[PDB]
Amino acid sequence: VLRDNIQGITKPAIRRLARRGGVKRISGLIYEETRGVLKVFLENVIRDAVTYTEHAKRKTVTAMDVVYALKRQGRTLYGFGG
Amino acid sequence: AKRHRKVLRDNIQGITKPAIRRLARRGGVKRISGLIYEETRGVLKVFLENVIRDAVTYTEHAKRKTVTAMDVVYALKRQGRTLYGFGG
Amino acid sequence: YVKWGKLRDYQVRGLNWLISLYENGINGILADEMGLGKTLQTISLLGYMKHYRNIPGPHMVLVPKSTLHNWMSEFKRWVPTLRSVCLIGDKEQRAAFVRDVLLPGEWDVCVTSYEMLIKEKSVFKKFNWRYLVIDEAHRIKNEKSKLSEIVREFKTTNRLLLTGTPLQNNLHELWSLLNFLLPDVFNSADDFDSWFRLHMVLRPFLLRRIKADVEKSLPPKKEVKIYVGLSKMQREWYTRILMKDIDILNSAGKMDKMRLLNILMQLRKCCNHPYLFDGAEPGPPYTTDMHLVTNSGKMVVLDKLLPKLKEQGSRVLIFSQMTRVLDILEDYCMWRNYEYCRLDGQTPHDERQDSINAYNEPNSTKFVFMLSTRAGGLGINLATADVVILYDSDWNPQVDLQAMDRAHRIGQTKTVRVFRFITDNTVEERIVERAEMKLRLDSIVI
Amino acid sequence: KTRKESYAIYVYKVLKQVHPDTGISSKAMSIMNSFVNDVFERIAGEASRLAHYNKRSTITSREIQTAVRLLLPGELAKHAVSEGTKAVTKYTS
Amino acid sequence: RKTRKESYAIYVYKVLKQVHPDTGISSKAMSIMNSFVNDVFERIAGEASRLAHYNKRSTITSREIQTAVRLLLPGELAKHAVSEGTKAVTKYTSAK
Amino acid sequence: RAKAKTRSSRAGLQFPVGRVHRLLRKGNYAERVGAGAPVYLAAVLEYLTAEILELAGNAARDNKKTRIIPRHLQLAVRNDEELNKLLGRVTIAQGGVLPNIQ
Amino acid sequence: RAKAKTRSSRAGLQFPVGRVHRLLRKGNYAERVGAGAPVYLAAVLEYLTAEILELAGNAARDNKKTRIIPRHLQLAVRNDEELNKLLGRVTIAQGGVLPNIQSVLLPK
Amino acid sequence: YRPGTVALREIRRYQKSTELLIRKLPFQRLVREIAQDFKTDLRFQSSAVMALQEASEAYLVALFEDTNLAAIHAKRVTIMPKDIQLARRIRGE
Amino acid sequence: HRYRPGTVALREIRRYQKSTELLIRKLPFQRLVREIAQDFKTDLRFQSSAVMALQEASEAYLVALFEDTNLAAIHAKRVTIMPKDIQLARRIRGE
DNA sequence: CTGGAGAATCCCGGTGCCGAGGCCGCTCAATTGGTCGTAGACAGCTCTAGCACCGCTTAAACGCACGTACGCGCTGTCCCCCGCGTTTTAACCGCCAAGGGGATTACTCCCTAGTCTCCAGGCACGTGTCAGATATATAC
DNA sequence: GTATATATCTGACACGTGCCTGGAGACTAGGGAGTAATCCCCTTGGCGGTTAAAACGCGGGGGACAGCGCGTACGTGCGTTTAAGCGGTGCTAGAGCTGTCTACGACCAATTGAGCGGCCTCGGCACCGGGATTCTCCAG
Ligand SMILES: Nc1ncnc2c1ncn2[C@@H]1O[C@H](COP(=O)(O)OP(=O)(O)O)[C@@H](O)[C@H]1O
Ligand SMILES: [Mg+2]
Repeated sequence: VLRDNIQGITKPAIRRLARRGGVKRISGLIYEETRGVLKVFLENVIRDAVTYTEHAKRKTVTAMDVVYALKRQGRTLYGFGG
Repeated sequence: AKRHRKVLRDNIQGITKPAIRRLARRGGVKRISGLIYEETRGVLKVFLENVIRDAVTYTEHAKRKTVTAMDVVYALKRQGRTLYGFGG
Repeated sequence: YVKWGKLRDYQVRGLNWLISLYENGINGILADEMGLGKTLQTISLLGYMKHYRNIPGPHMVLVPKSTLHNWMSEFKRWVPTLRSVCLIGDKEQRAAFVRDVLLPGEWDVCVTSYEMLIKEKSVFKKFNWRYLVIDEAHRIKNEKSKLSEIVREFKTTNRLLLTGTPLQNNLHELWSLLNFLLPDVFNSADDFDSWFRLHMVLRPFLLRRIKADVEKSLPPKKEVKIYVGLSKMQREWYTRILMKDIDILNSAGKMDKMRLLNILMQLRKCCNHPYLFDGAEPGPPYTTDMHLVTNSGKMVVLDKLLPKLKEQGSRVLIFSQMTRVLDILEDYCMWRNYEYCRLDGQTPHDERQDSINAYNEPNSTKFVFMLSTRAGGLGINLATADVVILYDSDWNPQVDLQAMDRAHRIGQTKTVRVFRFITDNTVEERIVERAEMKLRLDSIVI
Repeated sequence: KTRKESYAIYVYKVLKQVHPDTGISSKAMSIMNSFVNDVFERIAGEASRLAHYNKRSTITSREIQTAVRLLLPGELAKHAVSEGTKAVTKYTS
Repeated sequence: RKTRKESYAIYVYKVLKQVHPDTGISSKAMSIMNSFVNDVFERIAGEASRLAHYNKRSTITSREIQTAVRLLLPGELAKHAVSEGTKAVTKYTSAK
Repeated sequence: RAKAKTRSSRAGLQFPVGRVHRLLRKGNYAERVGAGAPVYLAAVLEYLTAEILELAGNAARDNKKTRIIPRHLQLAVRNDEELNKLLGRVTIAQGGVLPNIQ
Repeated sequence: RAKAKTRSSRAGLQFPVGRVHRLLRKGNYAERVGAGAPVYLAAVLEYLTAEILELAGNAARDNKKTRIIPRHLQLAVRNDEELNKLLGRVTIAQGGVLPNIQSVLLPK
Repeated sequence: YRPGTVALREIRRYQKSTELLIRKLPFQRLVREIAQDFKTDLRFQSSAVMALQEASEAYLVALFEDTNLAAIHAKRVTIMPKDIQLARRIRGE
Repeated sequence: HRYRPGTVALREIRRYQKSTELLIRKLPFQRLVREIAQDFKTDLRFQSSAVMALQEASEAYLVALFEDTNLAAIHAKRVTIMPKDIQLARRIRGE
């Protein structure tokens, strides 16, 4: 059973995402706030991706299961066999 | 002159300042700036243009000259503005 | 009992018919030709009851808003003995009249406009009424009109309608008036219709008497028609209306396009004047004093006023069916500097009577009257004048006959002249033809 | 000369089980008919897609169960699935 | 044994060479173009389906596709596209 | 033949199983529809109907009314955290705004 | 039997008319589907394809590289107002953000 | 009464009511002008203009909520044209 | 030598706004995804491209949220992002 | 203000490489032809409701003036990021093994659509009384 | 001590009526679906190796933020004028229905060529290590 890997999303990696988004200066409490925001987004996408796999009676999550889960939530992604 | 006592405003002006203030009061706005009446009219007009253009596309497709309540409800639904009460 | 003047023989004869109906237990409708003095005959009826039968119970008179000051005057002059009270006013004034006058029971007749009734139907419902007399009863020709219903509710011993024009459009309407009066004698529209026989059903409940037989002294009327041709601005506009390419947009935008869902109306607004249509008038300044007369064929022909002002004082009327037309005529008259008067449905009540009187004075400076057929073409009396010009024609022919009779009434001693501006080759020609077809069914029955 | 189907009688039969005393207005009943139509079109759209992704010709109750699980929020989904499975067991008996 | 997988790639290439003769396209940019064509096909076909149900017709036709295109595409893209499709049907019906 | 019983009566439901089956068959969802699909769907629509009317009837009662009106329905949907997520993009006509002043 | 001519050749198109017809028939869009419908739709799909690849090719030549790659496609869609309105809810893989800083953040 | 005392009293009234706040004739005349530019000479159902007015007033009330949270974020109580523009930008419209 | 506070922040914005690489490290994100999956079902296996599809979608979402968050701080007349700016952006979006 | 120093990407020319275009073979969906039957264009009719004038009343909006809540420019304040360097840990790369489970094809036989026939739920219809929407007199 | 609370009508809901057309019976049809079994793609941790990335600490100056004062603008209520709202009346545009007739598409069988995967290779351009300005900063 995996322990808490949400601390594996490092402070340097969150800062590079803020830089691609055009952010010049960042407060210290953004990191704790961003990790929860990411976790809520992943929980919503993975839950549906697994509902699809179960309907198909398969143990492996496929790239299509993820693409269909994102397509429902209004987040079309090109590139993964869509 | 008798021929001209009355004078007509543009139809956007029919949305009066008293009419906008009540809408902002339902939205919980306490104080409001002066330039918002011009800004709000511009915003409503862009909303009405996008809904009406589609409601007329549906009417033309059906070969009818009258816009119906269903033509408006389908146009709002297609834009994510679902409306209950007018059928469908 | 009558005091100011004696009655004409026909008028005495009328009260006899009227009083028989009370004894009979029937109600009915009196229908002499318009302007033959029906009002007085009714005032006498309410006084018969006070003097001879001793019934002073409250009665009701419903009259058009214009005739409210005439109705009152009449009662006072001819039969001062009956007491009367009349309702008109804003919300506040109306309440005070209810509280300080109507409810104290110090009166025997209420006279009020058809409008103030719908506004305050309750206080009216409380009382119990003896006679309900409704002048100008074409306002309740539709069986389902709001007023027609409210009127039916109030309690009543006897009822009389007085209408100059018994027939307006079709038989269903006649059934409607017969029902309010004799609901028992006319249970359904269907029954009245189909069974249809002229005069036989009408004789017991209807009394009609034309001016020619009763008042021989009256000068007979003249019918004339002035066909006209369209001006040039008109010919262009009339065409572009039909083509639906008027374009024309005040706020630049490449002239946009006008909306013309209903076409017959647009063409008629222009056959009157192209100035009515926006943007046709030339230029921002406006104020050109002579362009008006020449830009409309009917106004070119209106130069006839100048001969008539000099040709003795034969005064004229110029009725209309649209307010804007009347606006033009007022600014034009101001340019010629003639003497004029105008009523409209927009005007206040107090002013209406004043302007009927200054004009009716025995030796007044006024020469022309401009009056809308709806607001002022029913019930007022304007006998001083001798010529009638009708700027426009109406779909129902009885709307027209009446406006012509404002002048021709008891007291007229000069021929009443009738003149109608019509355009010879347009849809205006159709409208006039259509009104005529409806009259044929009526035919001024004796 | 033309009939118009609606859910109105079914909405009223359920109303009287939930609240025997109450009634409902015509405006409110028109909103209730619109709710049933909207929800029906959502569930049948996901079912249809599910079948296609998995290459199947039939919509079954197993596809409607999964569509309900994809569409409803968690507390409604667990109850809606319980009500659907109770009905299908009783119907099959 | 190993089953075939259909794609738009050979048509996407043939259209590129008509537009820019000397240029190429990497395998990842091909996966994205194949995704784009399928997204736009599904959008147009879903609107064309509904419009027929609203008007109670059982057939999809070029008229329902023309209305679907005017509802979905932005203003200028819609104009040129409509011309391209009506041109193609005019040429096809001359040669069927 | 035997005397008819509605399929809703067999399932123990108030909503119409037969109409729902026809709607699905004629809506172009799939080329085939199963026999349990209309029963499962009618159960879910009746459950969701009952959830709204229970909250709407409580709102009518607190407001001292016997009759549910469009305002009572808005109050019910917007004060429930799951119904307001199910219905986050719909406008209810003559439905007011929940009262809130910052 | 006469020699076959594929329907795309008859309409003067590069995209496939025959495949589009199958996809529509088997996709549950309607009970029936007309013969002019796949021709109209194939013409629109080829126009929209040429519209993108034209601007992608120009972005590749601006970068001095001979092959279109996934970033070139992003720079094209985002820099055109109508393609950005058509594809406003789409993420493209290996697609960068257009270069951009709010002027408030730049040095004096 | 003091500045803002009546403003809170109106906020409470209007939030309780469920009526339409714009006049019906002045709004119908605007719908018909916008339309003439798309197609000419259309006619309209009486219920179709009411669906447009309900949808319009619902849209503006919801935009005024987002405008007031963007005003309070900048530490003001007065809404201004810039707050409308930030709300419309974050919503992506 | 020393550059001044915020000068290297601008080079970092330009450098990351040119490249299309993934910024979060791959192996750490793969452990995060799998940990989340155990709440829904045990012993799921995973395609390698299914994790890359999740990472591409996740970094695209965070970059776009940081843009809306920055507008809000400039609106409040500041240059530093604060937790209340993420909360305002999500609330106005409808999340 | 601004010369100077010195870290930043920036061209330039060589070096190797597994990506992309070419072709092969041959697979299996498009083609044509013929046929069937029923979607939908046409015309006709009827009659609902939409469009244009007026009239009426009085809520509503107009503009005026009054005065003070609060918009927003400077200043001082002193905390918390930035950037540097350092040390430190865990990412990447490559290599090689076992065996879960995607995938194929094959077989068999339960499922649903089709048809026709049938009769009861649901449609619109026309009343009626009440829930509510204020009128009507109280009441303290 | 006065505003509900007594008090009073009234279109809207709710009842039942009559009526008629989708739901339900009960068989045959022939495909989809399920389940067996096979094969061998791709997944899961093994180790070691060793770069690069994350981590730590802490000098120092940027921006966040509170407070003050200043001043014009938004809200208030007055009287005023305006036209929304409601009835009345005319009329006929064009939604709607039914009816009829015939172009169209789906279907079958049969046919043969575009398009699939497999196996291929010389050339696009990643990478390394040479010098070029030219970003920025600071002590004269
Ligand atoms: N007997 C009479 N003697 C003198 N004048 C009369 C007599 N009867 C009526 N009049 C006048 O003639 C006119 C008749 O018009 P009116 O009373 O309005 O009748 P109607 O209601 O039929 O139009 C009135 O102005 C009245 O003054
Ligand atoms: Mg009179």
